[PDB]
Amino acid sequence: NTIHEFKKSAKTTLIKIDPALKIKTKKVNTADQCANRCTRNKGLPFTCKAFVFDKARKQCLWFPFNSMSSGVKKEFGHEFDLYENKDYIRNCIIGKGRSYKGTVSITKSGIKCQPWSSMIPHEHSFLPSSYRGKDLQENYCRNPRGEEGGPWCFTSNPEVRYEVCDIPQCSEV
Amino acid sequence: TIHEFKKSAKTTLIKIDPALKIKTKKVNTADQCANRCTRNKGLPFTCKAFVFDKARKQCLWFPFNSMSSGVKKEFGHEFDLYENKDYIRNCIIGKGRSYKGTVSITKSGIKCQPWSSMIPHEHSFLPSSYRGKDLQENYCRNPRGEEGGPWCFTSNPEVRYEVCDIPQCSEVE
Repeated sequence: NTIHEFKKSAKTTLIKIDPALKIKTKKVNTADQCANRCTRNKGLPFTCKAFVFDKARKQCLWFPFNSMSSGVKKEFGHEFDLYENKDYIRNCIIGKGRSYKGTVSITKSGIKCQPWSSMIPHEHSFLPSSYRGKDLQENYCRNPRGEEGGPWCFTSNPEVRYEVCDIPQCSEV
Repeated sequence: TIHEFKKSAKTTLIKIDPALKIKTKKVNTADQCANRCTRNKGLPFTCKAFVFDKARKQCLWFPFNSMSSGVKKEFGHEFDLYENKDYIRNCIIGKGRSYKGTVSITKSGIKCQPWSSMIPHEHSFLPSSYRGKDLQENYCRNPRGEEGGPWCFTSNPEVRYEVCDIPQCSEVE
């Protein structure tokens, strides 16, 4: 049982710009069936990097690409949930990590991050809506303003307003 | 929760930088270390790896893994090292000589044959002669650091070997 291991984006699917890209679809009962088949990669003619579960058409769509792939666009739909395989979400930071999209959600001293959508325990102005493109989803460590210090979060310790998260540089020699 | 880690058998880590935090505790099973590490509860740092000392039944949790500076790998038959996937670089630089992630499915979606197995393919890439190259389990690897990037022998008899589809670190923003 693996659905909890994917990065979820609600009300979202992906569309192919380039018509050469593969897609596999199958009518299914539940989203965890899409997850199981992706994790296990059984009967997929490609490496499964993400999948969509269509609650209206009751299908899985498995993709050899994700929301960050070139030639793919997001599409909004109430019926769709998107799930991206963490192994294909870059888990290291380039520069200050403005483009960080990973799912680390704990600060350097081990504090679970506060959700961006919450004002508890800390009140703040980094509402997701004011920062489209910065993926201020859930409680992920982010660096929305591209600041020296790298990805950070408001902290769920009322004593510690915010702290940096300890995410490794992809390449530093 | 133990599945979220890559295991290196007979391996522990030692801090050369004595400032780096550690936390230990007698436990019953390696599963219980993994649980605490994933949940990160009551750890005054971000947990990236732990060692289970199978002799003393003790966990050692760490804010570093084998790729970190200030630390050194070591053989030792009572130890197992478990590294949290989120801190093992999951993109490659060029030919990917140094790729140590856990992707074990080929471009066309085929489960890799373990480096240790000779079914369905016999070969001369036994772990022993490629020391340091991490030819363990059925992970995509580039032991000889050659053009083409990481690959594996395939569980499909029809298909001896195939490259893996691991993204370049430069692929995305």
